[PDB]
Amino acid sequence: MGLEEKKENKQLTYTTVKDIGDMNPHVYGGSMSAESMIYEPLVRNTKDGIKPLLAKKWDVSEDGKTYTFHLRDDVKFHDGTPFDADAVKKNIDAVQENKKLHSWLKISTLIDNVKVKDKYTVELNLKEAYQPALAELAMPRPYVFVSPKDFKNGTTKDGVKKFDGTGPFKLGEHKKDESADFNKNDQYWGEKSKLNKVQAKVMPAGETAFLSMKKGETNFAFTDDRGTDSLDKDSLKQLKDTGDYQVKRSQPMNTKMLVVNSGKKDNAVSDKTVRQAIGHMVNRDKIAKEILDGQEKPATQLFAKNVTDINFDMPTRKYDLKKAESLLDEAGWKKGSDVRQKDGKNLEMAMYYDKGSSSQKEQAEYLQAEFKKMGIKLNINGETSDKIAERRTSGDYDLMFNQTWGLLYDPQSTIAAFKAKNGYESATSGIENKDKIYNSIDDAFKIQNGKERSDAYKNILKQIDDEGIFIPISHGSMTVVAPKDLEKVSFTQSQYELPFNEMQYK
Ligand SMILES: C[C@H](N[C@@H](CCN[C@H](Cc1c[nH]cn1)C(=O)O)C(=O)O)C(=O)O
Ligand SMILES: [Cl-]
Ligand SMILES: [Co+2]
Repeated sequence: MGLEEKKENKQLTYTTVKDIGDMNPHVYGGSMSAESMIYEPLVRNTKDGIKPLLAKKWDVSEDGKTYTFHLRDDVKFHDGTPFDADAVKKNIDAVQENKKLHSWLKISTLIDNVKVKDKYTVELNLKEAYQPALAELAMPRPYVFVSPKDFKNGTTKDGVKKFDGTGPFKLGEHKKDESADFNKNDQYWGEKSKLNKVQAKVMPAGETAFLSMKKGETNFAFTDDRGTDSLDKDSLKQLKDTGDYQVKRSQPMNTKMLVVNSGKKDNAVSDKTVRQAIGHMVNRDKIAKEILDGQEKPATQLFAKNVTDINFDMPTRKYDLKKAESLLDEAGWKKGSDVRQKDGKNLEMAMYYDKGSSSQKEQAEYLQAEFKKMGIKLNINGETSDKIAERRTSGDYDLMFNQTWGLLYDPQSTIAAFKAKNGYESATSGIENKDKIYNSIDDAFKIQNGKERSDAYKNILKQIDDEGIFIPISHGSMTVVAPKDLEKVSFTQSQYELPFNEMQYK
């Protein structure tokens, strides 16, 4: 039934641990790959650089503050209404009404106004010139376009009425926490999909997602926008051994790391000395080789040198238990017993991991047992990726697993996120010199000479590394399980989308 019924209907159903969330692409809770299926930006950012999309040609003034966009005249939203310069203006205006939500993306701080020149010409006026503007208008959020007809009283910051975009699929039926359909858009202006329907199906990871893939109740799987893979290696081995599934892994795209909350004045992780101690207690070589079964390489710094503007080797603290012990002694956390104490309190920490990531869970369990030998009670907590993200915002954590944001985002956007409420500001909020460091991040984004810019990033990361906020563990990639007879599965530069409209023969 399952796998052939879905080939006959030209259908993917993919397994995921979480629902698609709030499909308003002007905010950030909704699934990134889902939103990349229905919404589109003016321009896209390929490996060849900027390529036209909803804007076909565009002009740039000499002073660099005015961008003129000539728009396709053959684009309609999923509700019928036309995409035109007016539509572009209302969208960008609605986003800038809520620009506090977006300050991690510098372009939102410089957008002065949007002006309609005529039916299909729209003019973007900035307050300074800024060459990443094209790059940031190509991001999947927030500068993508929703049918103005769905605006709430001309606004999007407080939600939308329907979720109508210009993409190759349209949102169909969606059962909260159960499923969401992505029906082929027959009116799509560009490369029309060959699949009739991609459906998200929500279910726990582990055996229950493996079995559903084996029956063909789902036939597809990819690591989600929080880096969670619903199928571990052995499940991939068995799914390959059916002769029914293929598996593709992308180039490395990110660094997975432990995030340490310098702001949690509650806990010893607000003490720099302790942060430097535990940064010596993470045996990344053995994690990458035994815990992750060789599927990821160890990461020694936060951004690998294949990353733009990273031109330095800056290896972080190595696994060294003797250094760890002396730093904890220096901080007042002595061994009484093997447990470590200070002012009549045992050294405890609360660590958080995605309960849907089997690899985060096993890493959390390995670290718990390692930390016990040091005298630290590591209390580990398995939660949804969405609860992890909110702790990341509220700061209510001591340690958590996370990862960098990938090839389109590292290092510049991730580093900006060091000071963003919806980024990693909670974790850096306890650094004494955070004012200087935060101002360096704003300044580094102004430097045009690459080497002196690369040095600005280097000095920033050097201090962040010395503060022990981020313990890099391994380099993650994008993994896709797909029917063996499904063609044209490839990767973009983003870990947050897949060319669903290109895949074929199933
Ligand atoms: C704005 C900020 N970051 C970006 C880029 C990074 N996304 C990853 C993954 C993710 C999934 N859902 C939301 N963010 C992250 O925030 O860790 C975004 O979500 O569009 C955010 O999530 O609010
Ligand atoms: Cl040190
Ligand atoms: Co995000």
